[PDB]
Amino acid sequence: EGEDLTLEEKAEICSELELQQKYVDIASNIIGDLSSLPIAGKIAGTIAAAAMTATHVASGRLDIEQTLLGCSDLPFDQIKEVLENRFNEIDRKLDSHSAALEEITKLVEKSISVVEKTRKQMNKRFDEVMKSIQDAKVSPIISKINNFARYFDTEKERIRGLKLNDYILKLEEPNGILLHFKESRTPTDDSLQAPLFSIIEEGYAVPKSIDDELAFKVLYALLYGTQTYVSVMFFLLEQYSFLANHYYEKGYLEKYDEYFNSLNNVFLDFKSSLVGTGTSNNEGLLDRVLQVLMTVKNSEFLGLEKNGVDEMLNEKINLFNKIKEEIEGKQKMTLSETPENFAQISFDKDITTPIGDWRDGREVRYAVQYASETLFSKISHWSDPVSVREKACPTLRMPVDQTRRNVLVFRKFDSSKPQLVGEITPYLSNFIDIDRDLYNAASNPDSAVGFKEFTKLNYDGANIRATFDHGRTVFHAAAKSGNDKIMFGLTFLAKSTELNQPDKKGYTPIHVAADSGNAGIVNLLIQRGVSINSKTYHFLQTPLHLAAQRGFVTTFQRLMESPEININERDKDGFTPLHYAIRGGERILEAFLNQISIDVNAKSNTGLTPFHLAIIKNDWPVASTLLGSKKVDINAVDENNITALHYAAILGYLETTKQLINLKEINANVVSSPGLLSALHYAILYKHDDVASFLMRSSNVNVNLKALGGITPLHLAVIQGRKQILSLMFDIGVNIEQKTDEKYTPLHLAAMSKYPELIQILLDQGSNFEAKTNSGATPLHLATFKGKSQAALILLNNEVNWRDTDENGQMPIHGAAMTGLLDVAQAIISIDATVVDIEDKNSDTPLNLAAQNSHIDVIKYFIDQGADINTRNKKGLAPLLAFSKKGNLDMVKYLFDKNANVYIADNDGMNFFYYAVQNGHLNIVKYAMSEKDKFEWSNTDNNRRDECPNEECAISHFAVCDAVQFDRIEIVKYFVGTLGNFAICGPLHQAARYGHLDIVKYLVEEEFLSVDGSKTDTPLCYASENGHFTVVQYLVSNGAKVNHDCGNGMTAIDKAITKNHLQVVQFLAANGVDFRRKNSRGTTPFLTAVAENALHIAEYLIREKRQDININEQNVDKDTALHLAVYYKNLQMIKLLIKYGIDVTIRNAYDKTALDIAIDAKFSNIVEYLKTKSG
Repeated sequence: EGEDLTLEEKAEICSELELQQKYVDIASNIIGDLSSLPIAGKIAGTIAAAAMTATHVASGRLDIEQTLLGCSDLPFDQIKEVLENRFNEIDRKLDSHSAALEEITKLVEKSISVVEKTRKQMNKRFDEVMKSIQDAKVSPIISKINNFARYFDTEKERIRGLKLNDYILKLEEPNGILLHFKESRTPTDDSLQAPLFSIIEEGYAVPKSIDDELAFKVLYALLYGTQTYVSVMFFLLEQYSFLANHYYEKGYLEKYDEYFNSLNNVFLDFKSSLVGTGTSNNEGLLDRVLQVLMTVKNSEFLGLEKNGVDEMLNEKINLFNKIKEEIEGKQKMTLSETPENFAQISFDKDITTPIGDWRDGREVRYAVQYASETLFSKISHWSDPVSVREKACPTLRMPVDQTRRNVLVFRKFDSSKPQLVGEITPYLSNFIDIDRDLYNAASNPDSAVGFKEFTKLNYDGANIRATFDHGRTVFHAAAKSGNDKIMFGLTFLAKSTELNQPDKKGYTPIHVAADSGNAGIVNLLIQRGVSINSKTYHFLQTPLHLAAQRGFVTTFQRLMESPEININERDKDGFTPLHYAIRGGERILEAFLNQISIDVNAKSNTGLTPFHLAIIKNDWPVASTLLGSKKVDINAVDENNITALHYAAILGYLETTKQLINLKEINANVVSSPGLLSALHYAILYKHDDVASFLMRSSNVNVNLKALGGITPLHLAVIQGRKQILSLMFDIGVNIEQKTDEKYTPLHLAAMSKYPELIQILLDQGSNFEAKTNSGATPLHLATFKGKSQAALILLNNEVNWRDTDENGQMPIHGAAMTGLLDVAQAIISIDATVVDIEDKNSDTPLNLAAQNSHIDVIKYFIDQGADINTRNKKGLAPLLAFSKKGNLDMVKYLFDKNANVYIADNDGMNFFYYAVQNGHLNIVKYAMSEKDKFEWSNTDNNRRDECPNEECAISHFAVCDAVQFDRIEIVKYFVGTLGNFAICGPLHQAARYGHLDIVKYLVEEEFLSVDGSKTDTPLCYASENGHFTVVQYLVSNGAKVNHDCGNGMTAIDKAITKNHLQVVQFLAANGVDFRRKNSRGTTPFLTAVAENALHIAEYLIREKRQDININEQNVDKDTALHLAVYYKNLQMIKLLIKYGIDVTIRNAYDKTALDIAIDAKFSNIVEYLKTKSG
């Protein structure tokens, strides 16, 4: 068979928990295909998205082998947790919106992507590097580096999936991960910077020895440490930027300032650590490792000559240069400039101060900042406290900005949270703080006080068109607070453009009014006639969506007097307000169903209906309300034909399944699109025994439904080890002998399942244990093929026959050879000893079959019995011969001590020496020295007599040229050094024919073998036959004989002509080989090319060399190049010779001119061309 196979390895691969996460990983790849997971997870919880992913993966054809090996089963909570992590990551990377984080994230991702990918690729290589270090002097350095890397990536994995609040709490904690990352240490006193500097200081990475393997490992560890240090730098940078912008958007100025300072400090320190402050003292480590790599690259004797070493060091140099250029490109991260605060403050407006935050006994502080849209600015230090007595609104005099930038102003009262109060232009001085007070007045929970404050501030010239909180205006503030009088006054004497102005997130005043459930102002807004079908910029919701989500009934009732309202407005994922009303509850579902124009059976992009979401949510009252509505399609399906009852079955909800079954119009026989799977199939597939048992006892449920591949619920129960399901189905009376399309019996699946204990229960019921598989196999016959030895013993004790025939001639005795189940063989031979040497259709024996699978523990057992040692197959494989290819030197000595035949030849003709030579195993040829007594070096083989050119020939000398055949340097050098009889096969000449540059490179210098050779054949003569470019160029330089021609007048230049080697002719013409020297036959090589009728040669050969070779040469035939083109019917070259100016007036002895050749031989087409040219 094939030595490389993963079918046996698929047992642990499928059952591997890491590959179970790969099943999660492909499930994690589903969120890329379908984007409806998040919003749906907002409606019915995270229980919906994982269910959709599971149904999508399980909707297709069920594979027998994959389901059998066990990784068709996966706990649902494991998928749910990964969806939690992904949703949390997406939400974290979405709430923080700012151009500053946009630029910082773009920079960090384009900086890290490649180094992160290569570090992930080389993680396992470094892991195997860890165990390869044995020296005590260097071991601590690699230990520290590995410990730091493990801490770093474990911490990243732990921190990646947490929620935003948990993210903030974990990042903001005493002795946290960031604190350990700043100075690059760990709680278990592990650091890498000091070892990284120490290893460079002494330089153990230099390859002092010819190999110096430990030096290469140390250099690899140094590279790993450098990449990890860059990665932790960028992780710290991005985390600090995220924290800073989060706390700036929240409104905490002090914490944003401290994170700003920390980010600047860490950036400066890491930059000084990598590139150095002018690299005067080589503080930076990037240039140090760069110079170390340059030195080791320039070193030649120290190098190991390996081709991959050059490529990997080139990649490292390129990557380090790119990252160094990226780091040195920027000289600052944030804007550290500080503005100038107010120069004078007064209280000019006559406003008594029981208003707003202005109270007697309070103090006020002010601060200024540069308004930057691309970088992070810094807030000025807070000014001196100003007491508040009898005056509320102050006036600030601002000096003209030097840089002429707009300045943001912040105000703080006592220890309260700072608030942004406005913006000041470079050319305006008198700034009045009265605009934000109106905004706060409109947000007052009290109505009378808020209205009075609003009127008082508006009477003194307060701007009502100022945005304060991400685009929110006074209209939004009145909408959120619900002030009826303020909203009425704002709507009156106003313009429609203010009432429909969205904020930075797309929320309009009607959106805010509906979100907060303020129906009294929604009525006024509708009466004024504002736009209602507006949508949020990102998530695309209307006020109806928000009202349904929050469950406000009066808001909806006041929203339904709008003539323009549209109930069936959709969203980004196509969900309707009725879909959102499931979270609202019965009080809002009844309000929706009361409306005439409700579309109860609306479908989303995936095809989900409100009934589907209600069933998935496991909330029965909403489903009962929907059933109370008379327009519900119970059997509605989705894009994959998944019914709500299928969802209930696959999520294992017993109560909802019972309630759905009791429905009169329910249909339990609906199936999927590509799988034809019913809900019962899903129940047994996910091993929810209670719901499956309830379904199988239902009258309207068919347990005999059939799907793709001939799959019935009985087969699933048998293969997945559901004992209670099997017992219940036995009680019901399900047919036992049901067969699939490929007709696997249930007993076969029981014998192939991971729970063998089932099969005996089947034996209780009675099954055709002698039934043949579609491939002519019995349960005992095919059991050993998979390799479950433990399940085979219990079947053998039932007195099952040990003699059988199939199309392949295999039996359990044969099947044990491939897997090496010695425990099965511990009883087979004991019962019957007449099986050790037998034959089948393909002429194989267990000795042969076990040999090619390399089972040492089983192969040695058969020699004790006395099996045939020289058995053969149609391919000629033998137990001794197959092991030569593998090269397992450990046990080959066990076979030679059983006085076997000296060699065995296949149909092609070979012995165990050659496959060692063919595959280049140096161990085997060394061992042959100890059997010079057993094996004769001068033995001659007659099987391959025809191959050797003359008489009969020895086996030994072909091994030299066969080593040359696959350019095995190790084998050929042993023959030259240790044997003086290596020149009989002529390695130099054969290597040139087969074009092995390495062999001819090695043999020339130290051996000083003659280039010409001791025979008429020369390496150049044979090299030109096969047209190999590399061999010719090296053999030219040292000097060689090229002018003299080989036998039968077949020279080197003509050899490339016949085979049409364009590249070979290019170089051979540079040497200026004499083309005038005629061959043995008498035809010049220039004329010989036309004899072969080479059309392509005239393009290049003629133009370059013309002075040495005249165009009027003749052969013994005495016909020019035009005559040959006449005979071969090729007009392309006929028109080329005349253009080049050849002579055609010379006549041979045939006394027939060129025109007469085309006339006497009846070539009418070419007569015209020659006549016109001739005068």
